[PDB]
Amino acid sequence: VEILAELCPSSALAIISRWRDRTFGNHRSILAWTIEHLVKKNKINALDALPLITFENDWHKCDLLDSVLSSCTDDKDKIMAFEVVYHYTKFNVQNIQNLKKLDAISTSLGIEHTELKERISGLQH
Amino acid sequence: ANNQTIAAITGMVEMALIQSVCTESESIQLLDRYLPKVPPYALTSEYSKERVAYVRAYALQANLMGSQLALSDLASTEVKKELMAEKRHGESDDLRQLKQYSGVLIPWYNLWAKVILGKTRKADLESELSDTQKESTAIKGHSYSEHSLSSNEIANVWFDILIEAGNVSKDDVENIIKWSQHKGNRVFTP
Amino acid sequence: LDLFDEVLKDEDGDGPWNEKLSPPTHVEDSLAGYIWARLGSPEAEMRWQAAHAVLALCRMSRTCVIQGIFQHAINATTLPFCDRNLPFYTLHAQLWLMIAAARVALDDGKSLIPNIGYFYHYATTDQPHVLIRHFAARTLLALHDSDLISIPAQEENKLRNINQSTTLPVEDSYTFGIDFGPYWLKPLGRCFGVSQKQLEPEMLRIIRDVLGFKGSRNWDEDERNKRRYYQDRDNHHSHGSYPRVDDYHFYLSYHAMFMTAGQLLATKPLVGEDVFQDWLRRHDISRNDHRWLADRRDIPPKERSSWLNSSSDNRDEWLASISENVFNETLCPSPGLLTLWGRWSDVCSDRKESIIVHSALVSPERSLSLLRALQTTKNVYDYKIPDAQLKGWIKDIAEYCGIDEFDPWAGNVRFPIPEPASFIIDAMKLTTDKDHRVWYSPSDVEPAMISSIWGHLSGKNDEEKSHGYRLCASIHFIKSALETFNMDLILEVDVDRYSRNSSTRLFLFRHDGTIHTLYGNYRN
Amino acid sequence: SQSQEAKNALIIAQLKGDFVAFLFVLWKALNLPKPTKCQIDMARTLANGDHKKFILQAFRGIGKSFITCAFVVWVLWRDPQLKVLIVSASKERADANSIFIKNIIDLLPFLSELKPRPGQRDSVISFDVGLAKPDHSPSVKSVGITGQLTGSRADIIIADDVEVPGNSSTSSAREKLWTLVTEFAALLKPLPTSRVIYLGTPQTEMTLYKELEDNKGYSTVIWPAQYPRNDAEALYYGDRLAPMLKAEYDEGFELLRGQPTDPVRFDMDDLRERELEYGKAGYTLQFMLNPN
Ligand SMILES: Nc1ncnc2c1ncn2[C@@H]1O[C@H](COP(=O)(O)OP(=O)(O)OP(=O)(O)O)[C@@H](O)[C@H]1O
Ligand SMILES: [Mg+2]
Repeated sequence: VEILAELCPSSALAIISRWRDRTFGNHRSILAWTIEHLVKKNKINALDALPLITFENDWHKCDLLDSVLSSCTDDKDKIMAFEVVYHYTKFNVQNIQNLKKLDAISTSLGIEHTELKERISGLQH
Repeated sequence: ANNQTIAAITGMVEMALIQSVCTESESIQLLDRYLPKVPPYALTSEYSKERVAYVRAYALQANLMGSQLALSDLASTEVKKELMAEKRHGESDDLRQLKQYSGVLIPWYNLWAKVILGKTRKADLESELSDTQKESTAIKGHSYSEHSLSSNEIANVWFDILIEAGNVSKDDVENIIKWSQHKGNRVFTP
Repeated sequence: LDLFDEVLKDEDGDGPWNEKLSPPTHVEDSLAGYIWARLGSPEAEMRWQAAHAVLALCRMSRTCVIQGIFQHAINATTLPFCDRNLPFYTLHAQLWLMIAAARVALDDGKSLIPNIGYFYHYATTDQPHVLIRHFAARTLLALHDSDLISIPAQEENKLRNINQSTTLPVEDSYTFGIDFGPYWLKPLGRCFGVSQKQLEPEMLRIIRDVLGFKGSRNWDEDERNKRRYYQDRDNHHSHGSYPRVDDYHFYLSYHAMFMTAGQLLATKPLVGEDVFQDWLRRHDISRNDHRWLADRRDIPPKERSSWLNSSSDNRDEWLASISENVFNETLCPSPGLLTLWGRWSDVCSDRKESIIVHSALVSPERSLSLLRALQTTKNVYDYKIPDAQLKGWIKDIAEYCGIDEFDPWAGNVRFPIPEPASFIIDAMKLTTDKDHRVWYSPSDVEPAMISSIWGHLSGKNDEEKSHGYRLCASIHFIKSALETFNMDLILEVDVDRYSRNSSTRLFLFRHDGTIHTLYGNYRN
Repeated sequence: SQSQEAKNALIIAQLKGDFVAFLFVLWKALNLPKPTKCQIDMARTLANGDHKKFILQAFRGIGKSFITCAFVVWVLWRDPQLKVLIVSASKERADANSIFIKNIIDLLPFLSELKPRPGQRDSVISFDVGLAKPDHSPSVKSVGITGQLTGSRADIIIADDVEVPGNSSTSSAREKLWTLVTEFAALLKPLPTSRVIYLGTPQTEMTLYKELEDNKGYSTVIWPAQYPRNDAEALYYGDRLAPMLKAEYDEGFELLRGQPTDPVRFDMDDLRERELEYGKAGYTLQFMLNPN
């Protein structure tokens, strides 16, 4: 999957879309692998790739958010990115190492989620 | 598992009978020494290697004593008591297994044993065969699976009955070929 | 790569190379094409995920991908992103694109301006498909209300009346089965006094000539059914229920019904003050304020201490030895706050607890009799503390639901969660937000009441987990309410326990700040 | 003069004495053709008070809902003090049932006496007949399975095909539904005359209509669409088949093979297209009631 995505992006996005009609490989996380490898090799912009997390896969969301924070200088964009990631992460369980990273990024942006404080304190054991 | 003793003993008995080397009392004594009295496990597992040998051996022992084999002979205690009940709507799964995997073969091996002993001959074979093919199918019920082994077994016992009867013809085998063409009548390459 | 030419057959992959499989040049067109192909999926959850993806794109400045999506929508492209052998559901993709746009336009719709000419193509009465007209008009009016565009007054008057019954002064073997006919076509025909046999000939014309199918009704006309992609009866339905997976005959009948309905408004008067809207809203999203159910979901509340500490206890006694302690947690989640209404369950690997709470108002002198009267009983299921003198106070959750019940991100919630009856809101001058989450007094800074709901949408062959809903209020508010309605408060709690592989009490609250039971009194 | 009064008295006694005549009168009033043989047998079996824990199984489209409505309206026509509970799959169905009950009450002449008195509580969810006293529980209550079951006691309980693909597709759904069905028995009043009835059609391999029989001790009767299709299919039910069908099939067992049980409504060519709409498994599940 990674070599095919790296060799020609526009062809790979069509091919993996036809595979899902054929149900070839529906037990694997193909889309996450393809998108993250294209982000790493600088062939697609991170702000284009971030909204795809609404499709349920084994994403590494903090790596995508870090790629967004390291790339764009506009103060609006990182605020919006944090909002989107936080909302579509909120409802299912997480370990403390994720929550503390999100808290630190929130302190850097200049927002103080008491909700995040309480939800991380409730697991501090 | 796959203790080969029953098949070897049965083959020896068949060979001794067909050459008129031994008496029937000797055969009864020898089969009685080896057949278990309680029914063995393999009668209700469709992939146990032993099943066909036991079915053949019990049918031959039954026909040597002038009987005909029935389902109640192979049955264990619980299902025998079930077959002595009357007011039943139910039917246990370990009974349907014995009907599905062993029951359909009882009409065939009785005719096979009758031909072996010389009690049924070429001059009236077809009336038996056309009856037997009915009598099996009434027991058969719903073969909803395409993976049934029973067609492959029935073809073998049918061909053996023809070859043992004598003076076969091309059309007789072509009947087996024609029967194989319907759905579910699968015959494997060996 | 040519070492494989002696074993590659046809029907390996898509088949031999043909130029119609060529991908687009820019990457963003391919990403837009992936999302476009997922909008047309036969499974509902994927369509809702793609709708959320489009909504997430429009809340950013992501111009190129959005313009790519609308370009694919205009051209109705199928093949480079779809299998050559399986049919594609175009109209589902267009309908869910309208559903996404209608929600984008409510908050900040500016991103929709450069493609405005798309919506004008569908918001006219010479387009016979009812729902697509409906959502296109809802998008245009929402942009008009936000002062992003300006619409002339007669055009506004036409758009606001798009499905009015204006025309008041005025062989094939295909069959509609044992469930689609009687439960889907008959209620439509009942609006005009027409039986479904009289309206089948228009449906057959629409199927054979517009949608273009020309086969028979047999179950093996669908390739996905022949190859056994559907499993465990996902595509079965009955008594007007929706399926989980849309098979091909259902797709055809579903769109043919809405194209049939558009002709009857143009030719025939209806029979009774408007019956058509009450039919149409059966096939719409669940909320009257055009928001989604996904906006109502909250995270689970913090756990009760007795649950954590009692998790270690041995099981058989735990099913039989409910302490009094748990009830003190149920009435008071946190200091200064009381539970007014609620019903929920808490789940672990071996055990589950169920909790129910009720509250009502009773005349001050008669309350002292009613406290003894309710507890002296043979049974507690044969009578009920009521809801909107013993008098009701709160109205309970609604039962009805819309088509967004299959959205994975809405955890099977229902929107009208409990709230006070109208006269309490009027007399106490309360105000609230757009989702009725928090209520404020006209005189204090702290909230009067807080409501919440939580849960998950269950998949196949999976465990249950914790869910429920709750309403809570501050003590100051209920004291003021009791001093101005001049009443005493009676409330009741059930706790029950079950295994995985009831104890009932009542409390009476009085405005001097005291709680009374048959057995004892408690204070702050 | 007197002859018509004698006719009126005899007819109004007879209709309270015979369910089948009441069905004929009602179906003439609805302008529907005469009830078929299976419908008569189903109504007659339902009317007998000796079945206390009872399940009836029948193929799709036979007429279960109309029979249920005529039953409950006839029952309250004979005794207006009874408490009746109607449980259905969903809100839409419960509303349709209650509306149809009101339509039957208004359609026939004499049943107009059952119209409620001031203080009506003439709601769509629950209501009283006029001859009932002011009382805690209502005469008729109609509810969906997810709705408000709690808060009353019932004398007669009717279940109108609760198990549905829309509510039994997941493990959680089946477990919830199993809890609700196995909780109804506490609602029933403990007088000797109380009774509960299920009507429905199995939808899956697991069906609660079998669970209630194998453990809880209920009794069931079955009407298949056509006479048994082979010997082994016939061997599936001997105690379960309706007495008319078994009584015929013991005798003409070769000519009756596969013949339709109700040719007045369902000919062979009308059953064949059902076997084209659905696979042979689906047809056997829904019309022969033999889950494989
Ligand atoms: N003898 C008859 N002749 C003609 N039409 C009839 C007859 N009996 C009933 N019907 C009509 O056919 C339908 C059968 O009733 P109904 O749909 O309630 O059956 P059902 O058993 O509840 O159905 P299902 O299994 O689909 O839920 C009704 O519309 C009824 O008016
Ligand atoms: Mg019905």
